[PDB]
This record gives sequence, structure tokens and C-alpha cells, in this order.
Amino acid sequence: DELYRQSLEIISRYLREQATGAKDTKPMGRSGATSRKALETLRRVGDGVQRNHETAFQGMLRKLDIKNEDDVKSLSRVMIHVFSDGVTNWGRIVTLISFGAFVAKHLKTINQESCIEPLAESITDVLVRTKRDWLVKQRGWDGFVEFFHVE
Ligand SMILES: Cc1cc(OCCCc2c3n(c4c(-c5c(C)nn(C)c5C)c(Cl)ccc24)CCCN(c2cc(C(=O)O)cc4c2ccn4C)C3=O)cc(C)c1Cl
Repeated sequence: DELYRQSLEIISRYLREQATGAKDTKPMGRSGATSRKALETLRRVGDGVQRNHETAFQGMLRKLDIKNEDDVKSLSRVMIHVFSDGVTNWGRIVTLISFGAFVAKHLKTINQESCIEPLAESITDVLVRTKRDWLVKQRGWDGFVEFFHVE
């Protein structure tokens, strides 16, 4: 499943980098150029999204009461509820990932960094399993990058 692996490398790097403040300088895998431009796209757009929904993000974070990895594994159901039904567009997907980053920052603050990568997996798993065909028709991460690109 190459779509899942690409999505997880992008999402995982964006989440851990938002939580630690440090960029990950390890080379990317195949489709490296696209994934690097996708992660740059998320650094430009994602922080605007998080500031924009700060009130709603904080409310939802508190209502989910995340404390350990078992809590992290119990988040897919609400995630799926909020994300699955209705219209899909790239902004919705950025919002998914962006709240992911918001939560990853929280996990780092309560010294639960080890939960960031299960978080990332859960996010990727919900994305690819619920939006795969859409992702394929928007040409995947190249479609994402082209969508948010301005010259
Ligand atoms: C990591 C993780 C990610 C995650 O992601 C879930 C999917 C992303 C998401 C959406 N929404 C969220 C809200 C939220 C709520 C509730 N109220 N308000 C005001 C907000 C901003 C919060 Cl607090 C957090 C995340 C989201 C609802 C509104 C925007 N929207 C959207 C919803 C719709 C729609 O309902 O059809 C259409 C949309 C958008 C955005 C663009 N379009 C077209 C979403 O799909 C969820 C969880 C639990 C986890 Cl753990």
C-alpha cells in the first residue's frame, strides 16, 4: 500500500515536527520530491488553520481527555464521525491533519511523545481507508501540492 506509506510519512513528519519544533532531516523515501513539497505546504497552511479554529480545537481536545496510548487508540471513532460523511475537499483533509498536529503538540506537553506515531498511523488509516478513491482522482499528494501552490 504505497499511498498509505507516503501519507504516513508526510503526516508523521508534520506531527512530530509540530510537537518538537525540530525539522526531520532524514531523507524521504520514493516520491521524495512530492512528499517534501507536501510537508512544506502543511507548514504554511496548517498553522493558519490551527490558529483559526483555536477555540474549537481546544474544546475538542479537552472533551477527548487524552492521557496515554490506549486513549490514542480510542480516538479513531470520533475522528471517523467528524471526517467521513459529506463533501470531501483538500481543505477538509488539511483540517484533519492540522488537528492531528494540535493533538501531537498536546501529547508532547504531557510527556506522551510515544503516542505521536500511533496518532499519525490512526490519522493516515482513517484518511486512506475512507478517501482512497477520492485521493486517487485528485492525483494524491501531487494533487494536494498543486491545489495549495501559488507562484
Ligand atoms: C487527529 C484528529 C483529527 C480529526 O479531524 C476530524 C476532521 C477535521 C475536522 C472538521 N471539523 C473539526 C472540528 C470542529 C468541530 C467539531 N466544530 N468545529 C467548529 C470544528 C472546527 C474540530 Cl474541533 C477538529 C477537527 C475537525 C468540523 C468543522 C470542519 N470540518 C469540515 C466538515 C465538513 C462536514 O461536516 O461536511 C465539511 C468541511 C469541513 C472543512 C471543509 N469542508 C468542506 C471537519 O471535517 C478529528 C479527531 C477526533 C482527531 Cl483525534
